[PDB]
Amino acid sequence: KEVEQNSGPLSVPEGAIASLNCTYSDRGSSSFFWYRQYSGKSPELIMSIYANGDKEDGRFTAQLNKASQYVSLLIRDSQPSDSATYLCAVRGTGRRALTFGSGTRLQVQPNIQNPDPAVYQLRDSKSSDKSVCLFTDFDSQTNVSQSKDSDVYITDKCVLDMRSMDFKSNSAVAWSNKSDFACANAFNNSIIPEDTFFPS
Amino acid sequence: MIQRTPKIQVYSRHPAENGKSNFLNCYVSGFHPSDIEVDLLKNGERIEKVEHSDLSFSKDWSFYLLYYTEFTPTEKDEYACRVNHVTLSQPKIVKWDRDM
Amino acid sequence: GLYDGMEHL
Amino acid sequence: AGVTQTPKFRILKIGQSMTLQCAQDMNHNYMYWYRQDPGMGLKLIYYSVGAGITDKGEVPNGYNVSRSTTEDFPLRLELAAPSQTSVYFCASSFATEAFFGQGTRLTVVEDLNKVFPPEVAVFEPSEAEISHTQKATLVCLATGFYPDHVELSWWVNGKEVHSGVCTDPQPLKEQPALNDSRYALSSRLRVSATFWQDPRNHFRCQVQFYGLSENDEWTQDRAKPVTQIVSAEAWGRA
Amino acid sequence: GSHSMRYFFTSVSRPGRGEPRFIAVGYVDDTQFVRFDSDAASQRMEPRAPWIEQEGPEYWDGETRKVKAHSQTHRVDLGTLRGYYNQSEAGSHTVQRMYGCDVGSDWRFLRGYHQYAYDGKDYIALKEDLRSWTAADMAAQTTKHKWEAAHVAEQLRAYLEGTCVEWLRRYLENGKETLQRTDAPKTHMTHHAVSDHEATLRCWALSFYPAEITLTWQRDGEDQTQDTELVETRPAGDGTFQKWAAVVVPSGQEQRYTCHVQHEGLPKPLTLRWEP
Repeated sequence: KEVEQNSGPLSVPEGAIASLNCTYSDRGSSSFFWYRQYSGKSPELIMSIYANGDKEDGRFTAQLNKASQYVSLLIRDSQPSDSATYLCAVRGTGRRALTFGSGTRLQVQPNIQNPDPAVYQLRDSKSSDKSVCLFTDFDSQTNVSQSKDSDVYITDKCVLDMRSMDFKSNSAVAWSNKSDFACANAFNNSIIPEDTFFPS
Repeated sequence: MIQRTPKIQVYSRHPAENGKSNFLNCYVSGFHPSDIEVDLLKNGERIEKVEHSDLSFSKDWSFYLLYYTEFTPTEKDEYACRVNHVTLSQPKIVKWDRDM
Repeated sequence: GLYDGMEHL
Repeated sequence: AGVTQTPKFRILKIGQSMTLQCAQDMNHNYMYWYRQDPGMGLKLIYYSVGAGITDKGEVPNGYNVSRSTTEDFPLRLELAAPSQTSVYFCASSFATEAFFGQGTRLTVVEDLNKVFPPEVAVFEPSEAEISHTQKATLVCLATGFYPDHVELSWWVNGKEVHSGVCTDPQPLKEQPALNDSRYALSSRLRVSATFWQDPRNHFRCQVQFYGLSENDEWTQDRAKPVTQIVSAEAWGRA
Repeated sequence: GSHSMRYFFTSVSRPGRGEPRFIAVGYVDDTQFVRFDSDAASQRMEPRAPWIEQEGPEYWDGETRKVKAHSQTHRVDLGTLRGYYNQSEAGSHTVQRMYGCDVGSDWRFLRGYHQYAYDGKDYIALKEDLRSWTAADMAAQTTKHKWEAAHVAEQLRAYLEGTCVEWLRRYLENGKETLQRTDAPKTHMTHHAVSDHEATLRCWALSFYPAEITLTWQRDGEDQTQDTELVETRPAGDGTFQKWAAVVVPSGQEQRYTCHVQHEGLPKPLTLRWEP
């Protein structure tokens, strides 16, 4: 209603500009802010704007168009660590609290230079018949589908940053107690790369 | 805590003409603090129907008000402004002089 | 139109 | 030197009361309570423009606040309902920036018998990955916990690590049709084949679960599901 | 000509007589257009010029919400200033605030103002550069540090050099019949014996708008800057202004003096002589 943002998710390739937009209903609103919220964390102010025009702060640009009632944030040279929810906040005419938009979740996808898609079987450290299946090292354009069956658990893709080697990789995890579940078929409900490696 | 004593001017809105409807004004200015008692007098009796402007102030922060009432001047009737303020040991009476 | 600043002394 | 909000996590049974604490040491005239449901935005519950002054926000039904003092803005939940399961944020402002508290994750439960701590298992890197990539991915699975009040951390040789970790941003429901479904969470830690093949190397997945306190009736056969750490370990090897 | 918009606010504590009195008044040039009084029945921002009554409910709701928010800010500020100056609740104290903007003949921004006084003394003001503050004393330096830490100046500048100018331009076009007018002064002279050997000559300017005017007296063409009584320019009550300037002259040499009237409404400056 009062502050509108697309919820996304907004998928942006690493190094590209992320473009976050916001519109607001109260023409007399004086004060406009961008807040960044990491998953599970608190909102943190990152940009303030009050006049028509643009403001830069490192890789951030904010621009305000009061006649069009439109506010933007750009993130230049976008990094996976920029992945977060971006909340537009507007103070209406004579208000003394912020009105927040519902936020846009930004997902900056790593550029996987040399993809090596594989599904591996991992065994429990405590001895048992227990195992999980790991789909890993696939390019960022691969999407992982939720499970068809209800006793097969499949996570969403997760980006891991091995910071010392500046090496990022995608992975998803699948597990089941069902006797007839195998890594060979675990990600069957997903469009996975033809060249995906399956060790026996 | 600064105090400033009021300047007082008594006058008609329009040039005075016996029998012609007009307004009597008492302009008080240059005063601090804003608490002030202003009456318009007709041969010494307080007029009840007296309005005033919204309190405002000058560059130096001193306050000004206009007190005013409709009246019709006559040859014999004497009009005045009575002012009291914390800066005054006695009420200040200023007489309307139509021919000033 | 009035200013909308929230600042106190 | 900021906004101090407690507690981080809370379980309430339907009809119970609690106070969410909020304090700031910045002398800010303005304080706020917002709530945030999953994947949604902040909604204003109540705000205060100074000591002794409080006013209703957009979603005030359910709650009460007081601003006796400049420093403190407690939020009282009077009668816990399932609609009040949410994350609560306290914020202060002087005029411009709103400074947020750490947040309070509140789950309202029909029955404390639905509370369960996690089971935690660590899964060792596949030899095929090590040979194929010269890298070694450990997986930690935390399963069967309710509510979703968990912090998962990796510890390598008694030092918490952040590099080379990915934890799912949300848990899977084991029973998606149910509001009181238990949850599963996965995490990965990836290291060089060499770091894992060094057998001096100790790897621990730790889950801090926020559950029941000392002063809660516990009827059941199974152990009381209190706040606790559940762990699983792997040693490096050639 | 040049134009201005100004708001003036007065907050007065009332020991044991409930909440402080709050009065707000808005001007465009020398014309009042709005008021708010804490003690009046409406609890609304109220019109005081016919042209602002053309504004619709969204305007009036907005200004009412903003002026009520100022009243609450100043109620707290009275409490803060008592703390800063170690003053009890027994005494009545006054906060004054003013802000606004000036534009030129082209309606482009010239300068902004934001300043406060406490008990009739300068407290804090924004500097003419819109980027820094002048603080009267140590209490005001406490205020200045709070405003610097919160980056208040950029929010305030945005209003003074932008929003304020936009409002003034809107009012100047909608109020053009009232605001973009000049009323030339109607002038006359009075004569009074003070002695057997001297008399007061009094030059009158009446029914003029705007308030800016110059009345000067010359004795044989030389300015009497030391020997002239000038009253303060005073409101007529009908939206026009009045002023007078007096000289005490040797009785019988009245005709040696001239009064000179300068006003934006006059094609040329007027000269007046006593005609007995």
